[PDB]
Amino acid sequence: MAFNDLLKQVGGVGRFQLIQVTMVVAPLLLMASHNTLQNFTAAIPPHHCRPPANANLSKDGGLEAWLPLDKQGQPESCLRFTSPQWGPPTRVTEPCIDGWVYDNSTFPSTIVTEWNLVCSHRAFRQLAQSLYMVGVLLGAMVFGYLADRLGRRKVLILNYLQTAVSGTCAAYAPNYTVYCVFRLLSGMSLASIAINCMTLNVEWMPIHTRAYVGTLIGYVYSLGQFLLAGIAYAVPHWRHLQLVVSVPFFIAFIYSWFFIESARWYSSSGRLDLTLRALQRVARINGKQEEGAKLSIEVLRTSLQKELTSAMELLRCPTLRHLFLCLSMLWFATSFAYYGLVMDLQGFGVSMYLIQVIFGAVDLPAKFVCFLVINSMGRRPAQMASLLLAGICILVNGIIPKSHTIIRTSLAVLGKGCLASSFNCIFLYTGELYPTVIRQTGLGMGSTMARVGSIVSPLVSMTAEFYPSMPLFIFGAVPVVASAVTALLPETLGQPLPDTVQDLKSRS
Amino acid sequence: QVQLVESGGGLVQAGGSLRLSCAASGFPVKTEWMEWYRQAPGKEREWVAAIWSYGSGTRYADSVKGRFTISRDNAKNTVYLQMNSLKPEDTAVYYCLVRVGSWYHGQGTQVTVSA
Ligand SMILES: CCCN(CCC)S(=O)(=O)c1ccc(C(=O)O)cc1
Repeated sequence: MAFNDLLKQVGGVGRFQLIQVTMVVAPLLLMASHNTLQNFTAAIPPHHCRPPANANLSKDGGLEAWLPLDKQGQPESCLRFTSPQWGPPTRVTEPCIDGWVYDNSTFPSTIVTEWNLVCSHRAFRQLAQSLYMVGVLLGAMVFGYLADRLGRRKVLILNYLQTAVSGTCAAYAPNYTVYCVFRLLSGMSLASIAINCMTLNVEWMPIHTRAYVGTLIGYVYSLGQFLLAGIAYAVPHWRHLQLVVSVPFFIAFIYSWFFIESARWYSSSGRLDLTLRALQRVARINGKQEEGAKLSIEVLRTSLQKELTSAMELLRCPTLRHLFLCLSMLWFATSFAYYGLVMDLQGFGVSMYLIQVIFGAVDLPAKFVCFLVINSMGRRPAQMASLLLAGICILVNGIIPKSHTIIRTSLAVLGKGCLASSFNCIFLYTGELYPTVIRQTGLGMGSTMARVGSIVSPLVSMTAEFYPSMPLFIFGAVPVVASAVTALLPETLGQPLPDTVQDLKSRS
Repeated sequence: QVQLVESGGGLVQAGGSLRLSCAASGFPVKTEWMEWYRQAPGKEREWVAAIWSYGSGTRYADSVKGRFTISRDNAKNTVYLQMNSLKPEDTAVYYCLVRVGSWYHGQGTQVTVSA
């Protein structure tokens, strides 16, 4: 007898068990949107030094006597001549202290156009993303612990409100540092809602629905990134698009006010009166009451007592420390490479919307392929495979000259697809590998190191001035090493599912 | 410092060939960007041709593509520029820079196309 018994007494397929899950996962579309958002908001259009206003722009020669051309015959980025003609009848070059001139051919006005984040102090564009992802990690840690201390419904409400207000005020942000701090807060809320969605849905669902939750969250993630593709194709302005992707959290908060708190959390909290009230409420919503009437305070008291009865021991055990380090390094490398790949599309030639939608399309076949390979051949060999193909994709995309477009785009598409497959594979392997005692904490540690890698990804990508593609070189080098280390670890095709620390050496 | 004295100024009838070279110092002819620009009387100083570092490539102008030749010489640290079938509008004061944007600019050499 456990909570699964009383839940199956209520059900697990009823109207509540579908409406609650679907509403709660509905904002994950915009979660994916916000995570990708900097890519469509921080695009750098072609730009050049603004000629000084004192000199005439028509009779003096035009727009060519001040701006030296580049290697490809395009105007220089952040440099100009002091004088149109240097004839005797000092310094000749000069940075654009009279501002820059952009083009509104494709992108009307983005952040780099609004605040001139080019050449000197151009790293602020990547700094914004890095600080947003720092906020993501800080939220996933502190807000998760606060939720464990207090609950899930109130924490979700706070996450919704914080995300909505942070998005709106970031859209209407006067100064750069204000925008960056607003991104910090937005990530703080967004990671918390992202993790708490999965934890609440896994808590309210029966034992035989974890795979359903996983496939649903993957489908919603892919559809939401497709939704960003569509929205970007709709509105080009960064303020208008930011508000469009920030408002749906604000509206969804209204109907979010009617969530049902986790009965399991209430039982683990030690109080059962509100637990019984919650089961009565869900029975009323599920439309059944004769069977739920027998539910009394002593009924679940006699049902939920077996389960009722961290890091230091995680690092103390040598074998456990080793496998934890390997697993967490895998998480770090995978997330870091994935966000390094997906954050950059400037050097793809093709339109942003088309590459985004084809990225959306590739994910579902990748999910099917990963499920087939894990259910037919195995999980580990598929894992090192996916890393090998992803790494080779990234290196060959890096070395191949920018002139080639179709091959580069298709190869990046394949890399992203196999990387998402590797993401599903690593999540499944981590879930099915760790002993049940530290399984949840192990998932948390893997997620935190993945967030660390995602944090350092923009930092690495910032160093594009040293060599135009060595960020791609590092992005492709990291998961080759990740595959190399993952080549050595115990295999779980015996379905052991260990429950005690003494069992890991038994399998290996 | 760096010297960029250029020589080759003269008056030559159209269709002739004139070799222009800039005397550089303090750097190699294959270690930095090298370009020669022309400033016609009353026109704007437009880029003509360039030579990258370590012979990465050669570029020319739209109105000068297949009209002139840009060559370098690492032995004397100079770049020899020669043109064939000079156009009547090609008469301009030529100059050389030290990179694609650099603090060093040539003194300037004036050439005449005449007829
Ligand atoms: C197989 C599901 C894994 N998930 C984790 C659930 C908390 S997820 O919903 O798909 C997800 C969420 C956030 C990020 C990120 O921000 O990097 C990546 C993946």
